[PDB]
Amino acid sequence: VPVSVDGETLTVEAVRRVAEERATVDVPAESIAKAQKSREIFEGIAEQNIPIYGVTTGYGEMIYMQVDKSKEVELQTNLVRSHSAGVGPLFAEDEARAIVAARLNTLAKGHSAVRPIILERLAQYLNEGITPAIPEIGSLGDLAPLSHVASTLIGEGYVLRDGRPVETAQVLAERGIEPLELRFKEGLALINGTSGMTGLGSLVVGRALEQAQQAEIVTALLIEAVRGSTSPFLAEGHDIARPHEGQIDTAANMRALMRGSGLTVEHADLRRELQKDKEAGKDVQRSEIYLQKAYSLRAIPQVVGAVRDTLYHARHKLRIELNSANDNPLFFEGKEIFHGANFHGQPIAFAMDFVTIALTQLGVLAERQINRVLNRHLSYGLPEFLVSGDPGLHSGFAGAQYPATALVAENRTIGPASTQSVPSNGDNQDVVSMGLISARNARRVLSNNNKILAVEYLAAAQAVDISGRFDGLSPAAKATYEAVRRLVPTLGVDRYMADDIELVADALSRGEFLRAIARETDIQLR
Amino acid sequence: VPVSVDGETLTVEAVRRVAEERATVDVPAESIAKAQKSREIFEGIAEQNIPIYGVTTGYGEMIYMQVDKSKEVELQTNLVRSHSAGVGPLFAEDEARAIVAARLNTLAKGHSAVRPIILERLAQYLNEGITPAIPEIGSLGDLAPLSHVASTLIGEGYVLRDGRPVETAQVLAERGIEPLELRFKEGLALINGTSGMTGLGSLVVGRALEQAQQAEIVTALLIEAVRGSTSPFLAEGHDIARPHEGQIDTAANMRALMRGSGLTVEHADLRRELQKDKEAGKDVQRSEIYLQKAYSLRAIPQVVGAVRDTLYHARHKLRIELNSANDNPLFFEGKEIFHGANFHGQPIAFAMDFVTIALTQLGVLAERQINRVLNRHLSYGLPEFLVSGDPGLHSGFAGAQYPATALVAENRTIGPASTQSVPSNGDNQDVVSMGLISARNARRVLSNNNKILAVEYLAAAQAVDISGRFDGLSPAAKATYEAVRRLVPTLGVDRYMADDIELVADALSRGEFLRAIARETDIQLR
Amino acid sequence: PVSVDGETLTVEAVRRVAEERATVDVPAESIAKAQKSREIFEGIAEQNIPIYGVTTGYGEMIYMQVDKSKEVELQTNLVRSHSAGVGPLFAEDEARAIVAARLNTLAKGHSAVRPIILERLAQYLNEGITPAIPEIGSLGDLAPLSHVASTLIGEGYVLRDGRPVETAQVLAERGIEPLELRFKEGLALINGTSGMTGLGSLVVGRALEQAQQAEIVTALLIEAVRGSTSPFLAEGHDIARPHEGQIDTAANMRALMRGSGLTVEHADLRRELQKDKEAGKDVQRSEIYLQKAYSLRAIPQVVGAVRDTLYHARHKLRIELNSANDNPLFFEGKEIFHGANFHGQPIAFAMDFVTIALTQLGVLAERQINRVLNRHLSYGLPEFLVSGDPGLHSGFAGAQYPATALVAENRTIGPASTQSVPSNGDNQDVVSMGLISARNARRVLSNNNKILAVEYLAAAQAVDISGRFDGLSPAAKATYEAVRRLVPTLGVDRYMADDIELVADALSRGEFLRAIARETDIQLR
Repeated sequence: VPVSVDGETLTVEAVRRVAEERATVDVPAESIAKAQKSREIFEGIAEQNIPIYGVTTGYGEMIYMQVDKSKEVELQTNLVRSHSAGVGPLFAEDEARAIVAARLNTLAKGHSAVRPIILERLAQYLNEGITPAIPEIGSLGDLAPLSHVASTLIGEGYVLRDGRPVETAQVLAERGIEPLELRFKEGLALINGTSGMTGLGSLVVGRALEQAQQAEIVTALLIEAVRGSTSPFLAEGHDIARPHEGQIDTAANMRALMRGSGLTVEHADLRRELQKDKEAGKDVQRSEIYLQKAYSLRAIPQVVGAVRDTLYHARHKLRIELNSANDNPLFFEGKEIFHGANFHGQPIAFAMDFVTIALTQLGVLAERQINRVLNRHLSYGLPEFLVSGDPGLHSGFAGAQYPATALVAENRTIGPASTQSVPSNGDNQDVVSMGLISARNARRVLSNNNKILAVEYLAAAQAVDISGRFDGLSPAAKATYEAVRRLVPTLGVDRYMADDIELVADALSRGEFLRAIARETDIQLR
Repeated sequence: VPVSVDGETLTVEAVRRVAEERATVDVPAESIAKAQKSREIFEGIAEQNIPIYGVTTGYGEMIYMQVDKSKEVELQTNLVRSHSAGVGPLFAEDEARAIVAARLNTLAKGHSAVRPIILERLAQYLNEGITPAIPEIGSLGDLAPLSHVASTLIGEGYVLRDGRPVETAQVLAERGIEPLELRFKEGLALINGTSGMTGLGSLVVGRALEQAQQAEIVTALLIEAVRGSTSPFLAEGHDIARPHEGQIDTAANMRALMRGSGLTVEHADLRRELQKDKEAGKDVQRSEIYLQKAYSLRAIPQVVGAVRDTLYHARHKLRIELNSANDNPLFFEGKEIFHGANFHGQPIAFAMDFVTIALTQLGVLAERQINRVLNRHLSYGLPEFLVSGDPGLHSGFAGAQYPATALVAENRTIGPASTQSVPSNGDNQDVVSMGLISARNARRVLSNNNKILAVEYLAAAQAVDISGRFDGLSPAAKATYEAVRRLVPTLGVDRYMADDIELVADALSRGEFLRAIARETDIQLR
Repeated sequence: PVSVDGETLTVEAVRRVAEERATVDVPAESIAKAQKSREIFEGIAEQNIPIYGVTTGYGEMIYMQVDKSKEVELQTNLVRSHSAGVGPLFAEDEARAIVAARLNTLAKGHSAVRPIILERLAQYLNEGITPAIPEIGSLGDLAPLSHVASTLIGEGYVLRDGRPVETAQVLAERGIEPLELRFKEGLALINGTSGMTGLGSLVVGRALEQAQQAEIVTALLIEAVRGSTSPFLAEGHDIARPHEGQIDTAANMRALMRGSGLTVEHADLRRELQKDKEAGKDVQRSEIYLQKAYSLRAIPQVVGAVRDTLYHARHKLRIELNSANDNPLFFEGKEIFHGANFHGQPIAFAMDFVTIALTQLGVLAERQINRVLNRHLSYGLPEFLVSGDPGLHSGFAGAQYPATALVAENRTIGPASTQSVPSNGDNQDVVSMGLISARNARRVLSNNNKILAVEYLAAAQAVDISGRFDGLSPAAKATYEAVRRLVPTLGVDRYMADDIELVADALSRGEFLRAIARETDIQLR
């Protein structure tokens, strides 16, 4: 409001605002200036029929084919058409916008020799709601996807409005816009980069962090519902003993989340309760008190911490990628044309595969915490499967655990894609990254975690009123509880659960519980 | 027309007719008789408040909870409600019908103690177009999915008409049907089985074989377009040398497919051409003739053969499963109630994971054959990337290869699910199969292969007119070619390919090319 | 002398102690705040108050209370009953890297272990008494460490010239008196991530050298095939795509190829190709390539990405090494901290990512091999680099297979940090499987030396088969001589297995990299 795509300072969060919240995009004057001057100089060199990859030569393997400058526009135009071969589902609006935003930023950096008109047109599509119908499958890491985008820039292909693809040509006339004509290198620079995987992966990682937070939120509530120890989160054990950035953060968010609880216990109270309970048992005596709780309720900082570490690394790679010249060849001033491979998404390809893994484990932990409260032998006194009435006759959450358990297994069948290169194009592309497959894998696990966490939020809230511990909950926990209960009623007798779960899962995919804390508490989560 | 669901002779093909072609289902009189008598006897035992799993006891872990027969209907009813917790996408109509058909057949076998009314109602939904809105995710292998189905049987849950879920209750009134009331063991028997994975997997495997066939079809065309040797398919090398059932079949389908070709060559001609070409070169001389062709055009029987073997094994397991009492506990006559685990989908869980693998390789082969014709160094004289005009200025199929290459990598990231058991329900379900995850994995690779093969059919047909070899094609090849060309025009100048590919892929998902051969030739493919 | 102070231990330091038998010393400070911590702590144990592992049961058995009068029995029963490692025994250097990691941990000072524990550990390392540690058993590292903790109390087995021998004889046979485990000593010895952190350290240190050796031969090959330098120019990375790793690889590629007579500047190519074009307003077919294939052009991007992953891993390992990954923990007038710093999730992720990264590194090396062996892609060289009559001779045609096979095998290795399975009742309901993660990485690294070994040979072969040895820059000749000094050129074809394994063992020793450093002074990042 409005975001500045200068190819230098764009952030993941900024990309999400443009994509999700329809924030206005704006290409700075100094950027348009850099572009204009670059175009003029580059035009003077192309005008001399000099050999320049994809400007005066065929593409990929057919680079050995020389094309005369008299075929300037045809060259770039056949490229986009013949490469618009994406298949499969179409990306949602917010996803397609992130990809376009990422492209625009790439070009706006100034090392692509694109006419300002292109930067202008892209931003116009974003600012005016013209969303390309981008097919998800095709890139080897992102020709196909970007080619489909590039098509709408010239009045071709399809734009995705209302979820269905509509012939771009028509929508443009229905808006007064006049199709562009691709000039020297412009079709190439529009598709020869990592904007597909970088745009989608930004959204994924931004939410991933939000999912880490909401994961911390529910976990805090559960700990308060089952009255666990707060010892595991004492700052000394992390800030001093094992200083892993993410571990330190999660520990801090946990302490803030539970500040003000009357339900949680402190190690000092735990041991005293044991000391007085071992009043005169013998030498070796079996107690009922647990000086410590299971890993699922004590190793949260280590596990969720590592997830964060992975998440921070990915955001850092994305930050650098968003503001890079994901293109080839590249123009600089007073230098020869750079002929390299900055279109290779390996860096992001690796990042997103790691996210997949990290999120998969984040879901593993959630799953076990669910199992934790549903198993009477581990819930610390809660009725079996949170049944509030007559067990047996009622299963309570018994069935609701399955979709969560099945999801942990499903996320585990998704393998790394960044290592699955297959040589194509006459062996010219002997090594690729498949980065867009990696990002989608991550999007899938992310989406799946929402369902798992949803079952967790419902269980916690249910655990709270069954034990009748609502008055003891901390402020944050009461916020979390009310947010859940405002959507789904407490479980009396057994009832259809599918809708309840899918309802909280949607609340989760839009940061609801993260909002509840922001407007109900003074807590500032990392 | 009409299929007989007797729980004894149902076939995969029969299941597909009910699902895909809306074939009428019919439960034989002897089956209804077996049911009625079973119900009467079982009712007399339940009536004696005797302990029977899920009839007079709680479910899963809560089996230790005893329920009085006075809670007959509530017991079964809470079960279905509380277990209707599926999440994610809803299965298509044909998929949901296969699952219901599989359930009905299970019960109709007679060892489930269900009232004939249930068999009657299920068949009524199938015969009258009442399709349940079954969520894809939830089963640990298939409670959730079947529970969602069971809901519509009692006027609850949702039915999927027009792709959207609509409150069952309403649709029933809009049809005059009156909701059933679940009696002793009826809610349990409706959800306690493998019908989810068995119904979906039947469709998958049936098509899988069709995909193997259409894979053989395109391969035959390609071999004829590039004039390869027919030697690799001589019956002696398989029927005698390496008698693998599927290998023998593929070899036979290849010989029939190419019978009548003028373009293919025979080893006897190949060597003579070499003998006369080595006219006086020296001792060691470099020729341009290849006595043999690459694996992609010579090992088709071995590779596609193994795929078939795997496919036949899966169909055989499914055949046995479809006609089994996927339920628990089970009733027999003059015996104690059987209390086991025939609900465990491991057998099918394993089968579908193998299908995933086998199909993945089937796509690997297709991919390489594509690469084969697009690479001028391997296409045997074809213009680079099948460009018919000025290469470089035109890329031809250059871009169209990517979605196919990317798909091979995507299918490779799908790992086995049958081994991903996670213990749930208070450790009562310590070992499960995840069979429905396995079947969906297989459905995904199947769906993906269609796209890969589509790119292959377009390339072959393009390869045919570019070389101008249409008059030499065998009858089957001309059939295949015309079927392709009837959908997509020959590639002149470069153009948007996305629609072309997606068009042939759809033709492929409905057996078009398999039909073209059936109405244009006298060929009977195995 | 490597200073094991639980504060500054480095990955490279760990290697020196493990591979080069570097001597270790525990600083007076560390050994001081050890006895002290031990002092206050011991004053807590006396009062017989609840303290996990010290006066309680283990894992899910924490409900069982244990009176102080069982101080030695507790620690001993623990270590002996958890010594259940199976499978192969870690190698001497591996077993060593683990021990060092555990010491550094207890030298941090918050484990409250008697100083002789840190002392005796250092002695084992300083005297060559290596524990026989089996590789399997850890859920991420009780068992692996339980075997280490045994040798300390004169039990289990030590590793002598390859085989496991009773710690009993070896100790008596060396004039050492076994120890007696006191309060919390047994638990502290086995309650951490020392196996995975230790092994991971060796793996990451070597991974980085592999990235360096991948670049070396890559440069050789790019030279032997007359590739373009355009792809590595600083503007394309330092300016256009600031990824640390990418920049580093580009720099090394410029340094390695520095002063070559076979390489071509883009300007020259442009002028070369242009000169080869007729006029009109048409499209021409040329035999020149303005750009070379990805395997010879996208090295900075791919290898740089690998480096970024290796850098992040070293980072996590450095933090973990100098961390108190033990439990419970002790502090100054603070309640006894009861957490889970024994959870290897952080390193489990790091190593899983390394496995992935190294696998791509191998994919790239392999495709370059394919690149040079295929006459349609080698840019001139003879098919499969045959010197004499092809067909009659296969050349390197046969050597390519194990290379292509390894890429496939590496791809069958999946992430382990996510395959947690609940055990110990349900007390350990979420674990990391980090030591499996480290071992997956160890395997891919090992397989990459084989893939590279083929590449190094192919490179030398292509050099003296095209006759460009005099055009090779200083670094290139160094690499070349390095190979010939081990394997001669290939005239007629012969048994390849020995040459390959020879160049592979050499690679795992740093024979190359060492050569560029000696014969060139070039400082590779």
